[PDB]
Amino acid sequence: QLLRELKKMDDKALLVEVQLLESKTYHALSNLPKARAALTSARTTANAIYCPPK
Amino acid sequence: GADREVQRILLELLNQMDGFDQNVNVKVIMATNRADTLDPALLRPGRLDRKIEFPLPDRRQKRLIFSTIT
Amino acid sequence: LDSALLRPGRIDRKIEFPPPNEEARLDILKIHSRKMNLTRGINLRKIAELMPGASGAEVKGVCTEAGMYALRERRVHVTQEDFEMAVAKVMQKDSEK
Amino acid sequence: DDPIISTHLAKLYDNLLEQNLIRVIEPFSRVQIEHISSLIKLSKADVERKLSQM
Amino acid sequence: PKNPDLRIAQLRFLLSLPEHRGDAAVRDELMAAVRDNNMAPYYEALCKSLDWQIDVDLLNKMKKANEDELKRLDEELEDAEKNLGESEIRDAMMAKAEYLCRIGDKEGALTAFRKTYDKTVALGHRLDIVFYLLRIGLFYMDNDLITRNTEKAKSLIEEGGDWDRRNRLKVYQGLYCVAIRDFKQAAELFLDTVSTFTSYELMDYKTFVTYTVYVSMIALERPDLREKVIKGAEILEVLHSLPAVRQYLFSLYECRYSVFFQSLAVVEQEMKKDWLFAPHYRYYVREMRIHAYSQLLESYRSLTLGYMAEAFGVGVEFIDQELSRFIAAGRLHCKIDKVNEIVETNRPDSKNWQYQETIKKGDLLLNRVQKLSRVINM
Amino acid sequence: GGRRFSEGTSADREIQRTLMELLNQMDGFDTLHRVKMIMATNRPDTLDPAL
Amino acid sequence: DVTPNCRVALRNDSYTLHKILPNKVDPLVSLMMVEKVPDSTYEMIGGLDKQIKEIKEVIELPVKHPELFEALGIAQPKGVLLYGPPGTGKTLLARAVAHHTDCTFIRVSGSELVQKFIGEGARMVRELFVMAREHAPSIIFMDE
Amino acid sequence: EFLHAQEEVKRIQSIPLVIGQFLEAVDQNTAIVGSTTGSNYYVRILSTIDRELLKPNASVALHKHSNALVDVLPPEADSSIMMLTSDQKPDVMYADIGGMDIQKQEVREAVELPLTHFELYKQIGIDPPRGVLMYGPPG
Amino acid sequence: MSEKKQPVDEDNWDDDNVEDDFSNQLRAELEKHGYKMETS
Ligand SMILES: Nc1ncnc2c1ncn2[C@@H]1O[C@H](COP(=O)(O)OP(=O)(O)OP(O)(O)=S)[C@@H](O)[C@H]1O
Repeated sequence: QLLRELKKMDDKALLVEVQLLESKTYHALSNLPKARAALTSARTTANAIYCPPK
Repeated sequence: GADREVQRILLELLNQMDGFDQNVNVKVIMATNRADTLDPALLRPGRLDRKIEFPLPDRRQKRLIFSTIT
Repeated sequence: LDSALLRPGRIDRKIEFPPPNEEARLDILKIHSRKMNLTRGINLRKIAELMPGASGAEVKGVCTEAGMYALRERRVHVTQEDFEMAVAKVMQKDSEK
Repeated sequence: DDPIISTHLAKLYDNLLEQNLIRVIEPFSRVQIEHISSLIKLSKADVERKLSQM
Repeated sequence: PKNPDLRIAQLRFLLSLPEHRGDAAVRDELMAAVRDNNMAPYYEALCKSLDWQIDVDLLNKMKKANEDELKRLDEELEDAEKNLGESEIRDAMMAKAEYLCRIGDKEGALTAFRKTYDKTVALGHRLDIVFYLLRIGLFYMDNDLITRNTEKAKSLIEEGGDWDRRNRLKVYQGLYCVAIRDFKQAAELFLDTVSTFTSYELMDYKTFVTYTVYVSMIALERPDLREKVIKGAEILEVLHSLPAVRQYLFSLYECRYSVFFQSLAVVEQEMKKDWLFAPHYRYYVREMRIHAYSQLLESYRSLTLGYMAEAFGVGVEFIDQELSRFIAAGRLHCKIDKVNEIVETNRPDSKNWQYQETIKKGDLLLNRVQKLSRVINM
Repeated sequence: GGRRFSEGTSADREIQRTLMELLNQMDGFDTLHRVKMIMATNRPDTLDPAL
Repeated sequence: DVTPNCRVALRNDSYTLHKILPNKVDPLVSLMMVEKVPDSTYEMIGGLDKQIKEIKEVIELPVKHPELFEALGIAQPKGVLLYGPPGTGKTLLARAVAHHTDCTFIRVSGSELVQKFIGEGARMVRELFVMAREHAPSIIFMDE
Repeated sequence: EFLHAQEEVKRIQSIPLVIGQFLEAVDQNTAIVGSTTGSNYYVRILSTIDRELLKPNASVALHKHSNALVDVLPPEADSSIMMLTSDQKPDVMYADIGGMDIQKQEVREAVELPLTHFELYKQIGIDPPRGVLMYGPPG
Repeated sequence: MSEKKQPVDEDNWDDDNVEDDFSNQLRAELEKHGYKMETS
């Protein structure tokens, strides 16, 4: 419901936040390959910003 | 005669630069301030492959260099 | 170039090189991937359809940086995550001059 | 506080067992299990099984 | 077009050697034979199968269609020497000559391969031709024509480091090593199981998994065995798919000394009716037997048949005769007693196995050089 | 000193190599000790930025 | 047997020729090694087949069949121009087709190393044709 | 007879040796060397030399008057001293450099990393580079 | 030549040694398992 709202615009640093928390919660709710893929989307998301300083 | 010697120095450098064995571990590091006055016969795949530049720093790098040196 | 070179009785053939398309980048990727240590179940068309019409030189860069990303993990095979991060790296380098 | 203590308890236990077994054996070869059962502070069933596994 | 070509030789093995198993094989052998326009490779099996009551027209119309398809290319050659490409004649009818050779016998192979081999300067086509040789020499089990260009291909491989031909020939030499009694090589060649493309010879990746477990349960004892097939994951998911594969693994690693011959009964009865194990399944069984008996007898020295009858199975006399033959076979040194009910072990077996293999290879090498040195000077 | 060139006259090559000898052996790997260097000229505009 | 540009053994006192020496220099090949283009072939240009057909019809067709052109009676062609974005196969196609049609690939762009290998560096650039008459099936290729 | 003849051959070196470099060889018992006197010679060789020890490019001992191949040298001929040998380290540590993470990491993977993990490149199929070039403004 | 005067007339072998062990007794030994699991 929200990634469609986010990738329609330009912003990228918030995709980091939502994909990161989804990589937390699928590990929490015991879905290991989906947590892997949701982490991988964040891995390739984080290599597109000049300043992700934290 | 001043340029012929530098010329054959470059020739010998290229010729022993090319065929080591493709297995002899000898890494060659070169560095100049000027990356414009280079005959591109060096800068070919096989001889000098990776290109690295050292640009001027920026705000975060200024902070880090300050924190280190000071 | 010169208009005096462009006399029609001077050059015989003039040959265009378009930037590569989806199938063209797919062929380029299936050539340059043939030297790595890949893994089954990899989708190359996703990788080709994440490129913004890259050059014929840059896909080789994607393969080499995929090799580097597999190397830093102390791994011996190359999976699609390394390719996607290599796509991110090359598309970050695309804004360098 | 660890998310998985199965790894840490069970597998570090699966190490620390033979980390004790190198202690209890290094003195002497012809060793009886019924007196080493007290030094290991454990029943001898999993001693026989785990040491056969060793 | 030799990709579906392996099921042919599969059924060639599967039909004739079991006597009662001779109906479904000849059914879908017909279903594969009267299409693809197959003519040559089945005259022996035609003398092994039935009369095929009308051989008169039903196959001669097929070979006439083959003649049309053949000399349309042999009258395309003059149309392709009009514009000499990369010898478009030979580049066209190389794979179509292997179509003709999928029809034909190995003479079309031995001339068309070496014909089109010296055409190209791009070695990928050479690699494809070498694949063609390896496959058809595997079809006629010509285990000597293929070992030439295994080496001649690894020369064409190892100008550096690649993906394609390295992993492909890993699969190819793995099948050749599992063809002969070579098991640690089969495990080392089947080590990969990661980038082994869903192929025509890998007609199921799952069958590739079954083979690489059916030789890795022999090859090494335990100093990578748990780490590959137990601590691994990419193999673990697909062995988690089939029950029977995971069955014997967790059996033998669990040491369930009675379900072993159940698992081995299923795997062995499939091993009977499976190709490239035909001189192999007999030594396989005693190999598994001694490999289980090793890890049994290693832990205990005060053991007997009174421990066998309840944790291993029944027929104490069968235990007796089996261990008697296997111990007196110079294998698994441990000494057994009569009615005092004692099976004692020899605690190191590393005195004469030290001395053993050197004399056992020097025997064959000296016997070689005897005759071969007396070959010269008449 | 000079500044730099597109290699106009062949004599300027040797001056540039001499200046790079200076630039190397004032920084190098074997660092100097106590060698204070006084440098004077009219117009430092014509000097090499590497110096 | 006294070829031009061949090493001979010379005795020292009388200066007499002693023996012809092998391992000739191959200056064109040395220049080629100095240049060191990527050596390519057909199978690594996948995705540009129409341009392949064009260069076939304009280069492979004069070499293998001059008399098709001389029967149809037009000028056999002599010039190819390649354009596109930089980095889309401008080199591998030329080098590869020149490799398959068996022509001595020559890339003289701008060095003076090259100007020493060709001639003595004296006056002009046309001496590449003097070295191209000796290896007559050859192709000359250039950058921007 | 033969062994004393072998050692009577061996009077050739003894203390006037001059150093050429091996260039080429015609065939068995005939080679080509170019001296450090600038010129280049067609010489004969001794039957003493084990022929494994030659034919890339080796500093080789020549006779003065006869100017012929005599002996092989061990690898030598200074690399401006040689390889700094004990203590000529610049004494600069890792954390002394501040904030150069991409560049330090890249120079690491280009130089320091293939120095050790050589066999990973042969398995992954990376073709690690031969030479690396740095540049930038002065300072 | 070599007329050899006539008044008179792995893959195969190591597992034939092993097959000489296998020959007379228990040829297709797979069922005798299931034969004797219920005997005793
Ligand atoms: N058809 C192709 N498919 C895939 N990669 C290619 C292809 N052609 C070239 N490359 C790669 O792209 C690089 C650059 O292509 P080139 O053929 O050298 O064109 P180019 O030299 O970039 O043209 P320039 O820069 O204007 S001289 C080559 O070094 C190859 O690695």
